[PDB]
Amino acid sequence: DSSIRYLQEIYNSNNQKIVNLKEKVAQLEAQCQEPCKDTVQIHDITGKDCQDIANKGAKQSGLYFIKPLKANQQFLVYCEIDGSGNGWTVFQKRLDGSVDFKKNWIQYKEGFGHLSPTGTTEFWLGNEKIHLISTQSAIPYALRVELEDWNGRTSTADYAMFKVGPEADKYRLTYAYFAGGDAGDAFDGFDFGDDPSDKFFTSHKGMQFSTWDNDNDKFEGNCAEQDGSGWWMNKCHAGHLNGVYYQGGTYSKASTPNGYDNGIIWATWKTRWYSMKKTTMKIIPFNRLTI
Amino acid sequence: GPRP
Amino acid sequence: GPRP
Amino acid sequence: VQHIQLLQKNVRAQLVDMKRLEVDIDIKIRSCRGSCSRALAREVDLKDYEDQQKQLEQVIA
Amino acid sequence: TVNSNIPTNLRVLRSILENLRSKIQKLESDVSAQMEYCRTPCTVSCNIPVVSGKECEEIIRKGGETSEMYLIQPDSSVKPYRVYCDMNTENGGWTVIQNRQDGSVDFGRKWDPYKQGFGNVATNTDGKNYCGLPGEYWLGNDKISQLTRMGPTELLIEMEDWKGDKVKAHYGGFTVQNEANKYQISVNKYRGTAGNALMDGASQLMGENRTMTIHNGMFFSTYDRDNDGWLTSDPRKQCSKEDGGGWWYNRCHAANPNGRYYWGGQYTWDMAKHGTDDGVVWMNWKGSWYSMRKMSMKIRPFF
Ligand SMILES: *[C@@H]1O[C@H](CO[C@@H]2O[C@@H](C)[C@@H](O)[C@@H](O)[C@@H]2O)[C@@H](O[C@@H]2O[C@H](CO)[C@@H](O)[C@H](O)[C@H]2NC(C)=O)[C@H](O)[C@H]1NC(C)=O
Ligand SMILES: [Ca+2]
Ligand SMILES: [Ca+2]
Repeated sequence: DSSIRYLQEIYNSNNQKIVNLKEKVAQLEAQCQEPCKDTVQIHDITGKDCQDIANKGAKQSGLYFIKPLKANQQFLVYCEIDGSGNGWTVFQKRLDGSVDFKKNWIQYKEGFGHLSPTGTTEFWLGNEKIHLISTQSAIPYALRVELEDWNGRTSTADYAMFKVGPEADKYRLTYAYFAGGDAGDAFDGFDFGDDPSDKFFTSHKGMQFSTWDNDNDKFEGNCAEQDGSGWWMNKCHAGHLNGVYYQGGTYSKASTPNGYDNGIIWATWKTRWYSMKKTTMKIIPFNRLTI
Repeated sequence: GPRP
Repeated sequence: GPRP
Repeated sequence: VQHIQLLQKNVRAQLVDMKRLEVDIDIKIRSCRGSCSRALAREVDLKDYEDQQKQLEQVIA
Repeated sequence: TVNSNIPTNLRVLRSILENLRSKIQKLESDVSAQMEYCRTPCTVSCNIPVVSGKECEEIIRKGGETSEMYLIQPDSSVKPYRVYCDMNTENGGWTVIQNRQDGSVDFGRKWDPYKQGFGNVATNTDGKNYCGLPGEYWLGNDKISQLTRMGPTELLIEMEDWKGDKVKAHYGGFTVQNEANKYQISVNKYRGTAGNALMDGASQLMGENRTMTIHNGMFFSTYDRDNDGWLTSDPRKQCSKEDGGGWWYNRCHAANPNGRYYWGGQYTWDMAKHGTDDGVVWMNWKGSWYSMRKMSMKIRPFF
């Protein structure tokens, strides 16, 4: 009458199944040691700028470390390589209006926003960084302003001998001449029609950088505070690439808190009351657009 | 833009 | 914890 | 005959091992959430192990 | 014998024995499922912010005032790495070196993973291109030392139970030595509500028992490297084993932030793998047998 000992057979079947289960649990532990795979990767190649990196052997556009001559320590940038050997150094980008561009002097000096390998994030590199890249010895830099509206059209604006001054000069925007492009020369000023002095007071050529906490414009009040941005303000602007992102494009005076256009504008291409969908500011050594 |  |  | 007193000692060794294994597996799964695609959603049953252990306390006494 | 009654003890014996088999099958199905989910790993897209500095403190002075992942470079000689920054808690500028919130990362690893750094720095906030939420990670014993020998550095240990109560453990001076000195910890100037577990030890212990739970002046110990203040001959009788993982152990701990993550909070000796009080433990607040839901360690310059 052995109804028992049969329970020992299942007990031996259980113990054996518990022993091998612990071995399978130990196998599971080994696969759960890795962290989450980050898509964002920094490339190993470094140099003076994105062009110097492109000369070293870099092919794809992504995130790179650069170190200018007079810079204290290296910093991250987004480089654009088109396959022709050209390496653009992007310092400003606008896409969706996710990043707020109403920032102070220190935030515009050091930089704000985010840097993506795909180039789909909004950022301002920082006035201190742009100055160190642009004012490298001998060869000057060429500024390219890429603009895109909500219809799908694209326009470019080129500027020769692009230079940003030091912090002591309040980061002054200086260039030799307007190289060309279908976007037009908005840094020269625009005749809006409101006053015969519009062309003179909307020019950005030889103008100091201005934020809400640091006023350096040719206006009695504060251009950077009224428009809510950091820009080389005059009285006040014709091109306003760091402005408020208006969804759709067309915005009226009623949408503005002050009563003065503050959207991403470029008077030479579109009207005063039109905000751009995409904006890109990138620089390259001027010898690259030669031969 | 411009200021009056 | 403590190991006496 | 006999050979039952060893079995109640045997299941006592398993219930203290399985309850320990239940928590061990629970801790070793939620650890693949920051490693693998997804973690297996599960709820811990400690009451059933404790009530079955209290059930054997009436057996021994 | 006339009334040789009970096979009820055998019927109950069979009922529990068959109940265990169903649970063995249950656990077999749970482990086998995760073996398939682990063919493909989790993915994050943490886009690096433009603003950089030497630590989460230099960033907030430069203008980084949002709590997210930041890329820091303490020194030009050392490679830049990712770290989570607390910009909201107590003026901000806190460099997160340890984080516990869920159970997504194993903290029972070797000497090498603790030396280099394991876990997830930050996870993505939904609908955003940047990683604003922190993850479970140990920064790395090599990264932390430096981050304490660059100048006067303060330590903030924050923890939360499983019902919402918050307490803090703040230390004015915090320095960890290099690998040559087995990452020896030094803490001073205590302030907080959680209880002094590092300098004083456990509150519910008297005499030598409290003294052997002191963390101040102890070496770092992982389950492959015995460096604790526990003199023994048995290989199993170690503090890193039978407990969480890598921590400045003595005999053995009053605080174990790098412990096993127990769900719910309440756990007992029979639930523990070796019988000892492993897990996220801070004895000066809840005792030995309670695991914390949240546990974070963060550092900042003391100017
Ligand atoms: C240090 O603790 C030991 C062990 O006691 C254990 O831990 C305590 C904190 C408490 O949780 C107890 O329930 C645990 O048993 C003490 O060892 C004592 O040893 C004596 C003589 O061998 C014996 O009577 C008891 O087993 C122990 N407990 C006593 C006396 O309360 C020891 O006393 C503690 N050390 C000091 C300095 O108090
Ligand atoms: Ca003025
Ligand atoms: Ca030892």
